[PDB]
Amino acid sequence: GEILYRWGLREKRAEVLKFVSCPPDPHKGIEFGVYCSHCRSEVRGTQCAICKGFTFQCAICHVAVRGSSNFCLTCGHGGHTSHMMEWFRTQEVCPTGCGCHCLLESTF
Amino acid sequence: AVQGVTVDPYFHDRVASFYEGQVAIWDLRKFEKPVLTLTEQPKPLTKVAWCPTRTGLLATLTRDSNIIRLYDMQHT
Amino acid sequence: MFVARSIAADHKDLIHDVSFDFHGRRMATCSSDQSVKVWDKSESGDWHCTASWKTHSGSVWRVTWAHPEFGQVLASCSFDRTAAVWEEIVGGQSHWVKRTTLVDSRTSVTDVKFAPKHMGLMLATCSADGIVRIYEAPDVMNLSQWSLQHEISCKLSCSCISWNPSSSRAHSPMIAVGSDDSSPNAMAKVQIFEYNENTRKYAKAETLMTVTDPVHDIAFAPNLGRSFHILAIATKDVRIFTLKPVRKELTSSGGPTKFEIHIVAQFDNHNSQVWRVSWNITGTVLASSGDDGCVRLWKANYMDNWKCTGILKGNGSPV
Amino acid sequence: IEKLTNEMKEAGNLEGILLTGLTKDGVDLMESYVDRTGDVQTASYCMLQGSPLDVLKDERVQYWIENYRNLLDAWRFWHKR
Ligand SMILES: [Zn+2]
Ligand SMILES: [Zn+2]
Ligand SMILES: [Zn+2]
Ligand SMILES: [Zn+2]
Repeated sequence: GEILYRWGLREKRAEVLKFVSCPPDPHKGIEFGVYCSHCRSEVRGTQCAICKGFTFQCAICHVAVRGSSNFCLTCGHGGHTSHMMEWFRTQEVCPTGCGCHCLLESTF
Repeated sequence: AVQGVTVDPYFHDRVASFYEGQVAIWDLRKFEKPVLTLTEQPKPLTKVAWCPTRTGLLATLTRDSNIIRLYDMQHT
Repeated sequence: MFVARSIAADHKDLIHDVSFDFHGRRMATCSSDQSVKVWDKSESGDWHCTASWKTHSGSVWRVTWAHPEFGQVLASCSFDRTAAVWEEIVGGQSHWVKRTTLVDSRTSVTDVKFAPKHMGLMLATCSADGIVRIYEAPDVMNLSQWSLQHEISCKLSCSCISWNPSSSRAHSPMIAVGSDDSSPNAMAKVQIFEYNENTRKYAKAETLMTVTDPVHDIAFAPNLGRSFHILAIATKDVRIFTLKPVRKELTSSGGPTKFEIHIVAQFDNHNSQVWRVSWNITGTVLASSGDDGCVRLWKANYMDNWKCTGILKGNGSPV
Repeated sequence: IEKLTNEMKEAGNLEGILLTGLTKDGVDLMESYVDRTGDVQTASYCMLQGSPLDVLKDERVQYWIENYRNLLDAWRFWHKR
């Protein structure tokens, strides 16, 4: 896998490493939590522990988000990966009206 | 009730009878007491017939009536 | 000004009930062979089936969708005194899996409906014995658990129920239940129950005295920010009623709110027992279907008067 | 002026806004217009034009805006929303 990575091929490295018996350790450091859309409490998960509802809702489709997502660290808004990609393909303002130029405040 | 004995084409074990304005249904496998009794009509009944093209449908017509009463026995 | 066309969909048995999703891209159909089918519309605009299975031992009467915010959830009522909840799981061929079943009814479950989205994930079931049961799922992430929240006795054979789609902060939840009893006595057939926050219990608010014929369908219209509520009743003649709440005195807040009932339209063009009534999204067009094999579309006019706007036939031949 | 304004408010014609202005009376007139017509898009757009904060604080205007947003969502016009 290290040789493959040195060669510049990355996908093959992941494919090979998927066959390792020993799993690695999780990242110890900064993590992301989401404010519940109902109780506004700090919930570490896709489902609330108090309101038992979905905590993360897309800023475009307004549907519950369970898989891959993107958000602006400066503005705190985000949603579905494909939806936000389509939105930022042409537009440059935060789609929730916050006024943040999330591209310039996120692409560090 | 001994008048208008008839058997449902779809359910060979179901029979019907009517006396005056009261109608009863019987199950030949356990025909000791009527399985069910329909609501008694004021006017005496005149005809009772099962629908051959529809399962568990019975039709009744009474004396001097312009309306025919249909019953759906397909619940059980 | 309505034109019709035939959708190239193949069905082998008689279709009992059809229902749309929220976005109008998914359809659910119940057949006469205790079968349920799901159809999806492609980008080109064609419809293709995606799932099919048998659900209950008795006949299947009604099947309805839930709001997409809770996922893809369907609720089906059966003549076998059961009400099943189905959720779609895909791993991509769709694989619908039943998640829960309510069999608390002692008679055949006649109708099943979903509560409005702003009130959570609730469901209502009206049975033939005169019992309306309202259940709620405390956790939206666990579909297999449900609790019976409310139970109401109507003393008459329930035939149809309808929620109030109002989502305002000043309107308490409302549910209307009809009846199809054909007793010779002249009795009311429509009653309305309004939830009371002070008691956490639903209480009867108003009974439609003017309705004595058996009722087959009842439908609230979308609120859309109006100041009153619109109800449609299906009988030997289609009826439209308007309910306007009265100003509640600030001296004391008591029981159910008083309302003023006025009829605004009564059509008898079907000349038969009207079977189904439905509203559009905006609550401005009413669709009615009766025993005459015809579909009638009614709309208001410049003088705020109700008149027929479309007539069609079951075969699709225009009139 | 008073009589004509009262008549227009009880009538529901948008032309009476010139008399009432963007105040509570204008809100009542818009409510009557919606009751007759059901158009929420026009009411939403008009109520946003330089209306004072207290005027914008009414529940009815917020409800109309939310209904318009929900309708737009039900049409997949997300970018418009
Ligand atoms: Zn919560
Ligand atoms: Zn931002
Ligand atoms: Zn933002
Ligand atoms: Zn999204």
